[PDB]
Amino acid sequence: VTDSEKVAEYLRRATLDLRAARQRIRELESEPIAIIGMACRLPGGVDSPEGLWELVDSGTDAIAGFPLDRGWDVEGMYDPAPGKTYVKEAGFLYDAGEFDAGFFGISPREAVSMDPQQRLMLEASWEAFERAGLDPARQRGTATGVFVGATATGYVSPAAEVPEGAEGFAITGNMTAVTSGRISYTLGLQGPAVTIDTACSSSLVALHLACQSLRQGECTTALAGGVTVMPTPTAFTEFSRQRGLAPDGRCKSFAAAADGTNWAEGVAVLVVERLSDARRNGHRVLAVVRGTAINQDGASNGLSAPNDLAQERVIRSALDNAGLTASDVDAVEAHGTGTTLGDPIEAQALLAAYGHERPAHRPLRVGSLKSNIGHAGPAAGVAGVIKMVMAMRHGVLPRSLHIDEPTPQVDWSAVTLLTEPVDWDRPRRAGVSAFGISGTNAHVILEQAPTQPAPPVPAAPWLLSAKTPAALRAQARRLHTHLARHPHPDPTDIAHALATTRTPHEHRAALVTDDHGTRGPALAALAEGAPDACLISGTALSKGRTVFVFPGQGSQWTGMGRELLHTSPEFAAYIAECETALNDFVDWSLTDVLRGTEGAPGYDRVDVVQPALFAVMVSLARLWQHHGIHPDAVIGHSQGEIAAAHIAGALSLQDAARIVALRSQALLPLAGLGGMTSLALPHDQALQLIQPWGQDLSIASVNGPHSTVVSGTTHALDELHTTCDTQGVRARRIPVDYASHSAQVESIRDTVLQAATGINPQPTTIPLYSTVTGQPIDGTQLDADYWYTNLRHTVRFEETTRALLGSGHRHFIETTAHPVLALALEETIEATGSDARVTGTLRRDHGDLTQLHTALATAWTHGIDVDWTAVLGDRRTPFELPTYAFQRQRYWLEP
Amino acid sequence: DDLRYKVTWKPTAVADGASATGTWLVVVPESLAGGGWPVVVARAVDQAG
Amino acid sequence: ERDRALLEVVRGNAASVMSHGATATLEAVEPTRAFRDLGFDSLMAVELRNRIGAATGLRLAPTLVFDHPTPEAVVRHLRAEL
Ligand SMILES: *P(=O)(O)OCC(C)(C)[C@@H](O)C(=O)NCCC(=O)NCCS
Repeated sequence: VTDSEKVAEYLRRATLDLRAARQRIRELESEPIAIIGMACRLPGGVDSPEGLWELVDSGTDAIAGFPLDRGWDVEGMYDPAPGKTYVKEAGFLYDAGEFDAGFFGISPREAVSMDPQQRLMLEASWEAFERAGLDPARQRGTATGVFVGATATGYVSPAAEVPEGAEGFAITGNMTAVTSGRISYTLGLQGPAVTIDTACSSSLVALHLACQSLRQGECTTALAGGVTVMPTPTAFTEFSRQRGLAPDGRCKSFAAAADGTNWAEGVAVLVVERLSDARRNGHRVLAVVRGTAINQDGASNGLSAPNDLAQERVIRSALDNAGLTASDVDAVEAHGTGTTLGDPIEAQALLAAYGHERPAHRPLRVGSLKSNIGHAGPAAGVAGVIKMVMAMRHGVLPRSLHIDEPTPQVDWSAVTLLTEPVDWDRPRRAGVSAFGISGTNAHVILEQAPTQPAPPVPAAPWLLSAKTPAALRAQARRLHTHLARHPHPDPTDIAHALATTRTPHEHRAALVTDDHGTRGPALAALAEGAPDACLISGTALSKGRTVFVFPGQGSQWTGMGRELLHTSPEFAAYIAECETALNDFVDWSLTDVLRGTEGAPGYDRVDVVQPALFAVMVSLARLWQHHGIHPDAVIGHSQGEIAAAHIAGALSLQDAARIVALRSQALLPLAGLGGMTSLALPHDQALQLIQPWGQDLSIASVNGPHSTVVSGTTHALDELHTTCDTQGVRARRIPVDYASHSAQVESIRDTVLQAATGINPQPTTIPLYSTVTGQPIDGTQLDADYWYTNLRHTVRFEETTRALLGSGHRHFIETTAHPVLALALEETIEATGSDARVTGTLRRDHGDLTQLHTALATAWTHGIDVDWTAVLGDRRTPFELPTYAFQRQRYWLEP
Repeated sequence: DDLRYKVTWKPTAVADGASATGTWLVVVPESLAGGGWPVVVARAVDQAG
Repeated sequence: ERDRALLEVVRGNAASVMSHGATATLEAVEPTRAFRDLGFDSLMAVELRNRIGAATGLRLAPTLVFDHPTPEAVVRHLRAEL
């Protein structure tokens, strides 16, 4: 090759690596962070970000009288001088003492001893994770950061000989570091838990630190939040000595009537991560924090004074960090404290920084959340970003209250205030400022999230769960209310969101129906707890090993598996494999028998029903395994054991097909000689009842403590039926013309030995329980003599079920076309006093996808883990479900 | 002073509430006719279920 | 009958320690729920140790709340050495 073409490839490699390194630099310094979730509790009844949006958009003024349950001497501490205050109303969280101690594992002792800042912050973080489409329980072990802007407002009062009740927990319950630490401890997060003390700027500084941590790869996701609560009214008294609080309590932000600043409570948290990570993981992006900046003023006229130069510098630094021109943003969530000193300085800083070269028809629209709820304090910036996020989402800037006129202290003649709401070529961008009293100015820039199907599975279960039944009812009511205000949501998307993006709690319920006319009433009946046809409820077991159960005959009905053959492709594939295995050892096809094709034999014949039952059971068990329910044990019943022997891995498909087909064919001559009769009695009573007939009859199967099947000759069977009718015993004759598990099979014994010849047994992968021996059996021992004994010796289903329950097994999934042994299994379970729950797959005249999903939902409600991804899908459109319905209780410290 | 009392109006948090069930019987004076509160509360119970 | 009484005593002591003062949380201590899941620390652990030892007159290890996290496990442990 020439030298030129040789060096060309090296140049190409070099420039590609150069581009890769430059892109690495760009994503390592100027990476856009994605706000994937948020959660706020602010005064005025606001509990969700949507509550905040409807509050601020409506122009509601969320300032009301002081709380009366906090022990304050509210009638006495009002004086419009020495140690009193001249304000009688501010933004308060009257439910600040309300907290769900049990949900997070916290004790009432620790809860009352714990700062309400931590109590609010835990719930806010949990809701923020839930609103991001993330399951908080699945966040355990992840490198998730926690950055909280909080402060020691004083709830236990360490300087005052902390009370006897909160003794021992006044460090853990009140250190400001533990406010961030407890989130990670409860949620199991691994990223750093750092709390920031910066007075009225801590939350936005925490967002800055979270952004820097995520950009450096120290975290995968992060919690950037703030909290403010007022255990004592000192913040009003200390700031009343200087005329800093407004006389009426309204934060007249940037208004000519600006005369002070009223404080307020509130918690506000964001769950954020890298934008590329959000796109890769398929999380919904609410907004994009492009850049951030923080600095100081230092040379301010007094320590607690502002500085226009510092505010301009941080604004310009934030703009440069995001790589955005000042004219790019068309809105600012100014601090807007309302002070006479602070407002003109902030307005001058905004005018100098942002509005200097903007077009003559797009002024910068300035507003403040403080006019609505008052000064939140630490949680001010992280609430302002929520306000701007929802303003971008709804495409309208809400009005800022109490602006009778723009303040005359600044020359507006570029920038205009949001006196009334205003509506909105290029992405929407907005700034937020969190200037503090300690001089730490902060500023962030947010941008509109960038613009981002599968067929609907029928009868998609809707899953609900909660820690307690009352919480479950609250969850159902909340979901019903949410679905009422929605124009025709997609039910499969709701099913996916409920199954995947919400924790499975203890008390569970499910709604399985294929029509969008019963789900509403079912949700209601769940809400008031009434029963419903398409509703299932239960208490999931913490631990327990799973069992597959394979009964013998009886679980047959025409058309079984017909609907599943069309609807379910996995079941069709398994039936096809069974048919291919069976073809060589029989003179017809399984699919024709199941589909009821013309001329195919019916289920009356013994030789065709048993292979059909085997194939259906094996296919159903494999479908269960495909849905993620891998058995911990398998048990059978007569011919069903062969199917169990296939699922355990001891017998290949060909060997099991050979055994079942040849065994049934060798059982054909027994037809008409005798039959079975099921009578409900103990084993000893049946045994001593069959004594006069001697060898004619025998105990065919001990299904349960009060359910035994006896097999024998037709004449003796009728004689015993008449005797039971005389004795008033509920004896039922099974529809079978052949007396299996009786002496008659000896007549065909050698032929049975021919049925199992040539097989290749293997050790069991899954522990198989032989109903003949009554305990686990090695897989290699399944020889011809074993199968002959299975056909001949009495089944001991009750004994092996008792032994299996003794081994910690707690779930019994019948893989039949219709439950036949569920009664006996439940009888044994209640006899031994265990908490095991029995389930079935299909039911008579019910074999479509709806019944399959009903069985799966019942199993999940009983506590069996189910891979809902396979049932529903890998990824559907995101759906915003309501957060957890906490059952709160009052927790406050008394003097 | 051990036998002095008064009545006050404690503020409380806006409860989450629930959904209106079945039918609710609203009775109104005909002097008001369709004015303010009656129409609005009728609508409120309408969208409340 | 002894196991039921011991479980009742353990539940009562755990509820009393778990509450700052003064029924809702008395039933919140089911035999299956782990004590750590109920939010128990070293302080409440040693308090339960002292209370159970005083009730049974037996010197127990200072971590008889996480070595046997379920209350039923604690009942089994008490019934063992008694
Ligand atoms: P228990 O184990 O919950 O509490 C007992 C303890 C107070 C000794 C324990 O909390 C503890 O101090 N563990 C070690 C903590 C440590 O080494 N450093 C943290 C900063 S002192």
